[PDB]
Amino acid sequence: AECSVDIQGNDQMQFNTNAITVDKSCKQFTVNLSHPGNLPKCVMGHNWVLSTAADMQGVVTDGMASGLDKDYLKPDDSRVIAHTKLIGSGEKDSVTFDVSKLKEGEQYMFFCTFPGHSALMKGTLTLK
Amino acid sequence: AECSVDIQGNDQMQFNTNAITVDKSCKQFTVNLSHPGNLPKCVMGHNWVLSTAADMQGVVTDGMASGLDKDYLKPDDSRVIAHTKLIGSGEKDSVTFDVSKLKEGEQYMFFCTFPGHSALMKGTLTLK
Amino acid sequence: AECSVDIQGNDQMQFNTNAITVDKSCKQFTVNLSHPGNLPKCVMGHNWVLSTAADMQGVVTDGMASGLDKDYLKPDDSRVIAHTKLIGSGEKDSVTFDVSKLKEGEQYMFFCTFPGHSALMKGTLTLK
Amino acid sequence: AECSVDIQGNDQMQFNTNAITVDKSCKQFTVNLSHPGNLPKCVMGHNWVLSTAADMQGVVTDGMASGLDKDYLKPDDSRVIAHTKLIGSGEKDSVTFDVSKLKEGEQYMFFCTFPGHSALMKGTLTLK
Ligand SMILES: [Cu+2]
Ligand SMILES: [Cu+2]
Ligand SMILES: [Cu+2]
Ligand SMILES: [Cu+2]
Repeated sequence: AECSVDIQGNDQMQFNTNAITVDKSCKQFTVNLSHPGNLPKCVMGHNWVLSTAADMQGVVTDGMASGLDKDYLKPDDSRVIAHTKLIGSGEKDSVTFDVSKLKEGEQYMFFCTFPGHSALMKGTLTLK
Repeated sequence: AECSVDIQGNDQMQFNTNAITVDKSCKQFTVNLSHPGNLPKCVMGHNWVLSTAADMQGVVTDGMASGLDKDYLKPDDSRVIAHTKLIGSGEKDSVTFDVSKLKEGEQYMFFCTFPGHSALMKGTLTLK
Repeated sequence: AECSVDIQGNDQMQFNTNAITVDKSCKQFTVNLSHPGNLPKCVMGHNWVLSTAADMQGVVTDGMASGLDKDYLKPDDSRVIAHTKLIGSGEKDSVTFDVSKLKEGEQYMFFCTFPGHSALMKGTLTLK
Repeated sequence: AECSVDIQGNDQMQFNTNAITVDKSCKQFTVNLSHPGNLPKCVMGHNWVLSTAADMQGVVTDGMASGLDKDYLKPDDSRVIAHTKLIGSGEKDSVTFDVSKLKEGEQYMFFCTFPGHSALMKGTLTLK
């Protein structure tokens, strides 16, 4: 729609898209994450995390150490522009953030920080 | 069978077993690893690494640093009692080691050193 | 010891005992549950739930419906005399209850409410 | 624009142009590489490497041996005038170099050092 996107994470460890475009006219953007799979949060938990291409590796590495309890995210990680919680099969979650936090020109990557998933579950977010 | 076990690592990031039992009457034990998945060594490559429960973390951390070229294994890591190579979809590999290297009473863990997989891909190997 | 018992739930879906005896002289009894397995709460979680033999089936069925979030227990289930929480690999939990709640002569059963586990995970708790 | 060019490498293993013209009036030149594909750095990763036509074969052959960890480029290869990183699907990267390094009259070749890609991924860079 406008200023919002519907994204899914399945048991095949994939997002149903790898490119999100945020319209500059939007004050804020909304990401709706859903898990149409069957596997529970331990095995196939997904979340949606946004940050600069430069910070991904960092977030992913620290998230893994945080553990399942912390939704595989370092508490109050400054590198994380926005994020949903870790959801499992059948669950759902959404997050809205201020388009202002994004700065035209830079590279933005979204991905799941569940151990091993960033390998396949990642994509670019562009501010056009 | 006797003195050998068949183990699999799939695209869902899991081993098809988490407990292996090595009979003391065996002079050597063989582990046959196979990858019935579809994803390439890249994203979902697996391996089977054996070590003491105490050394797991150490091995996992250093392997990650060694990189995909090194099969996510520190070259000549003394803590590794035995290991297969990193295999991808459709591939296969095996490794035989001398049961003597195992000392009854201690704790042994087997796991995959591919970045993130240890979270779920790991089990206990016991000498009975 | 006296007025306390140490019980375990492993990955093989089994308790390390199927009979518990509560001495009448005890004012209260304590159960210490521990999970020596490797599998996470999703797949191989366990809890220790006590009730009359007659209510077990009822508790198990409703517990299943309550879902993982509720520790596979119907909230405020009156048929439940005592219970630990659902624990996964490496975790631990304990519960102490008043021996008074038990009434000599009746039949008591303890079991795990995680889906499918009550088939093997259950035992009798006697007041001698 | 002026003193910069936008180039692409897709999943079909091709550059969106095989000729780049650098204006001598430029002090330095900028190449912006983007990967509009879907395949990961792993299978369809690309990079932009500049060198004399005479050196290409050498760079490609050694870059291949360096491995994926090295971005398929021998470390500190003197034959490489300039280069971007090895990028995957959705990623992006740029490299700026001093036009001075180029010497009018000689032949310059750009290409991707990913195993096999040089067959189709290469072009000429002229200093006019
Ligand atoms: Cu995920
Ligand atoms: Cu693996
Ligand atoms: Cu259980
Ligand atoms: Cu290429």
